[PDB]
Amino acid sequence: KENPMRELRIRKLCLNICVGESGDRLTRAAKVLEQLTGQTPVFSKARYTVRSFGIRRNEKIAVHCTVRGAKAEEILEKGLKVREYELRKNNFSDTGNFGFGIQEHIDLGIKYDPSIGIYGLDFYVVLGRPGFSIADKKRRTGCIGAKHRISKEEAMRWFQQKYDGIILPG
Amino acid sequence: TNTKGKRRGTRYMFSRPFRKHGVVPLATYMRIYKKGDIVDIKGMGTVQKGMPHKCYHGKTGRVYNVTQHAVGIVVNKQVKGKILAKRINVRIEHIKHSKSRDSFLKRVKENDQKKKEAKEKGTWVQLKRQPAPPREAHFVRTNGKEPELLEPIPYEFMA
Amino acid sequence: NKYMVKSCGKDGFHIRVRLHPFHVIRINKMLQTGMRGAFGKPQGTVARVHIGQVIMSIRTKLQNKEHVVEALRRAKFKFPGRQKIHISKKWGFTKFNADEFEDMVAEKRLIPDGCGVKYIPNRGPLDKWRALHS
Amino acid sequence: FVKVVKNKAYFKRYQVKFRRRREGKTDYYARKRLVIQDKNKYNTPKYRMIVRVTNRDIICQIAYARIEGDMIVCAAYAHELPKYGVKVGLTNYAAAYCTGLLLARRLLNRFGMDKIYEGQVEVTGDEYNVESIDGQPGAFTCYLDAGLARTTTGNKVFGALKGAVDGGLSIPHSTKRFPGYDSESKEFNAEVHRKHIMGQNVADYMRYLMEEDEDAYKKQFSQYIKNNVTPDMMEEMYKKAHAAIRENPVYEKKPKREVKKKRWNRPKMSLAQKKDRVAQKKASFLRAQERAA
RNA sequence: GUCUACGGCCAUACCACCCUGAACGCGCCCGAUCUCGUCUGAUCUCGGAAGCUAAGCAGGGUCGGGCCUGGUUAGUACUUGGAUGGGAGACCGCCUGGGAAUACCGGGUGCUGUAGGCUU
RNA sequence: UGGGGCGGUACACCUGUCAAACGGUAACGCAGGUGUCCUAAGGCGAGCUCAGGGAGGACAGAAACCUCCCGUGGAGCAGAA
RNA sequence: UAAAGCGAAUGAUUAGAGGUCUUGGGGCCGAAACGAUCUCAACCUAUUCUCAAACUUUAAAUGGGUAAGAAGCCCGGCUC
Ligand SMILES: [Mg+2]
Ligand SMILES: [Mg+2]
Ligand SMILES: [Mg+2]
Ligand SMILES: [Mg+2]
Ligand SMILES: [Mg+2]
Ligand SMILES: [Mg+2]
Ligand SMILES: [Mg+2]
Repeated sequence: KENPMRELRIRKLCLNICVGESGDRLTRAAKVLEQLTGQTPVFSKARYTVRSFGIRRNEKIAVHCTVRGAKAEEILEKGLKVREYELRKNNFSDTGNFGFGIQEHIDLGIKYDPSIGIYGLDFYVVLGRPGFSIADKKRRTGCIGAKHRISKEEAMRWFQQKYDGIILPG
Repeated sequence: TNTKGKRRGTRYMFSRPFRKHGVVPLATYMRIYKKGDIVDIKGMGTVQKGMPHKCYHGKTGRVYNVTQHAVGIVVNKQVKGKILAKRINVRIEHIKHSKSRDSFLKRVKENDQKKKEAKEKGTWVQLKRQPAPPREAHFVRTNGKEPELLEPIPYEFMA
Repeated sequence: NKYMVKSCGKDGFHIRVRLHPFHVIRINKMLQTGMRGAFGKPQGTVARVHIGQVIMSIRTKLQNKEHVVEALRRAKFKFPGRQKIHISKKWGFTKFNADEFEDMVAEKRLIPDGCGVKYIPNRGPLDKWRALHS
Repeated sequence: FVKVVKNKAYFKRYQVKFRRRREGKTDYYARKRLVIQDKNKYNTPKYRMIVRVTNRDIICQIAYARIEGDMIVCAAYAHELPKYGVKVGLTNYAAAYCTGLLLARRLLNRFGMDKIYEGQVEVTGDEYNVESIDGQPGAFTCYLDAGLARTTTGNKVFGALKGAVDGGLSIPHSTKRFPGYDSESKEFNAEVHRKHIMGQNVADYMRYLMEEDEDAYKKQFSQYIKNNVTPDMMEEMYKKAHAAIRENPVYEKKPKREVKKKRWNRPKMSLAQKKDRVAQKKASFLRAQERAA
């Protein structure tokens, strides 16, 4: 008899769009998420300069966005449905997370904006469980123990159990 | 010629010991120092403010003044032939109560106790300390077996 | 090397020199300045030695004992001073005596591990001992 | 492959932290700044009013620092309010104010300062502070030990501050973290502070939901419903609580029953046993290997 | 027996992994109306108490690592002071006194202060 | 001033060693630095925790961005150590 | 400081063992290929030979300080 305290849920989804440039491409790709989520994503900038690729230090390059809960489940459902419910082995990490990347969002279904253009984007799913914020609360931190950790295998069988989703080698 | 810098030759003196870095335990601060109390000095690297000069390191003196967080203290420094009592402002962290005087004060208290008693009786108790005497005669009972004979071993070259 | 090759063949020994030379020696050259500011450039290396420190060691069988002796006696003439030629009590390059060695290896205290040999204590976990005897 | 970090060397070099830094509870930096006296005081105690809000409680203690380990002069808890007629809301701002009132009057009761130093009776909520009396024994003073709470606008410590201050302690404070400081305008509505103190914030939330949908009300306020607590009763309840506290705050301890005496825990295993386990395991293993071959 | 708040000494108290925890507490837990802060009520702030010890925490376990303490190493190395002592020099021996360190082999794994709980 | 001259500056300053376990000690001995820089790189408070490595994810590549885990300081604090 | 230590930190440094790819150079049956194939390479783990004025957990002998009572102890009480 397993306990209800291991209902394996999603803590957060992590979107990011690393166009690698500043200005017009960026402001328009930020507005794309603006159209999707209805919420302002955060601009990340670079640690340091690389003249071959054409970026300098402290340059606003990418944009990202955290998402949690049902809005995340819905957007995840659409994304996987576009990926026809099947992933690879190499997509699964050892800590029990996984991710993927659509080559362009227009594929999702949203209309193209001529002014904005087309954009690939990159999903990443951090699963969790009840009783993970002990390490992140102030008053009394603590490591979460062995059993309670999420394995790579158990996430794979869980996805396989949930959507009958196949995993393929790579 | 060498330099006359304040911290010359203090690579190891002030360095804190092994696995005893970090925070200063709060007893240091929360303990009290009266006037005329005999106090010994020990520098400490963590607090740079109010370090005594290395010469006074080790030296022990008596406290002539008190402030919020510090004590002026009298020490006998030797210079070329004359000694100079001179006073230094030290922040508390570099300081300990020297426990040398406490045993003597215990002995005075013991004599006044030992004098009040053995006063009415009239027995004359030795108050004074008496240096380590020549040990008295005694008997060594060789109960039975005889002494084990030690022989010098013969040489043998290991190398 | 030359003598042992002539005598005991290409595969009957293992010489091991035990003195790595770290000390650097200087030299004071005279090219008109003279003697002022005279601190030397590096000429070369040399190794310092205390009494009782081993210079060379030669392992082979006990049969070829005297031939080993004659090689080391001929090698004395390159070095200075005085040095003694002593045959070791140790089995090869170990810190363990030869008489009690075979008993120790049979009962698996010591285990060969190429040129070296691993001393098994009783302090480890026991499942290692199980793996050893199995 | 990559180098294993956690070797012997690591553990040799590895410093340990303090017990209360490992548990994450005590901040020694602030403790140092709070607690020592000026040396020219010479053994004169520096009191500190600790406040520790828990999951289901709000504790308020008084302590002064000796070398053996900080001595408690007096101590209160929240779970005594069922005696004085407060069944629920023990971690609300009102129960914080209540606890401060107890701490104050219990302490003053011990030191014999009962008729003197009454304080603010009428709870308006504006600024009150204790002026020392000429020709009399001076006011109590102690410094606040928030501990680890983020000293943000609207905290139950500063609620307990307003309560205990009105009970009559010389704690220095501004009114800036009391609810009322409009961030833009920077003015203080003390009457709104009153509102939070009297508990209209709970009544208004329960009416808004009862109007909105009954089901959330039933899920949220179960014990409130069980105990027949209402918006109209709450104010006079807390007001009577004040009067009862002012009159008889002192605590009488509970009689200790003779203890049954049983060891739930498992004691530590002796030497001979530890020596036996590996012997049985090796002998059992050898005979079992005979079983395999 | 055992716990909570606040602690002193700060590894005999740490790390890794396995097992067990009566009662109240500690926790996790459900929400965002007001105060408050966020990219995101996840963190921080605030209002509740249906469920659960799975985790945290505690105690025990491991021929565990470590840390602490003993023996062995060794009266060795080294050294204060002495001599018309040796020796071609290097260096060495003796008298008088002081005296160490690894490997190896054993043993140990938190002490405790105030106030207040549970076993009514 | 290891004759003077030519050459250095050891002519005022600072770190480490030489120093012989308090401190103090010399040679044109050694290894090295200085004649500045700062409206904050100064002052309070809060909140964050670094170097490096592992496994993942369109374009992405040894190296661009996001994420989890380890991380006694192996980075950093204008400058010499 | 002498010493001692590197199976402990830092810094040099010789030798063989066990690993799989954490990657690569020459081949050879292979077109190549983390199939295999001989290899030899660096990395990781237990070992092993040698060192330090400007590395050190340990760590002496000789030494430097302070005290060994009337300027002290113990009582009774005023002033701020
Ligand atoms: Mg939530
Ligand atoms: Mg639990
Ligand atoms: Mg052990
Ligand atoms: Mg001249
Ligand atoms: Mg000196
Ligand atoms: Mg000296
Ligand atoms: Mg030496």
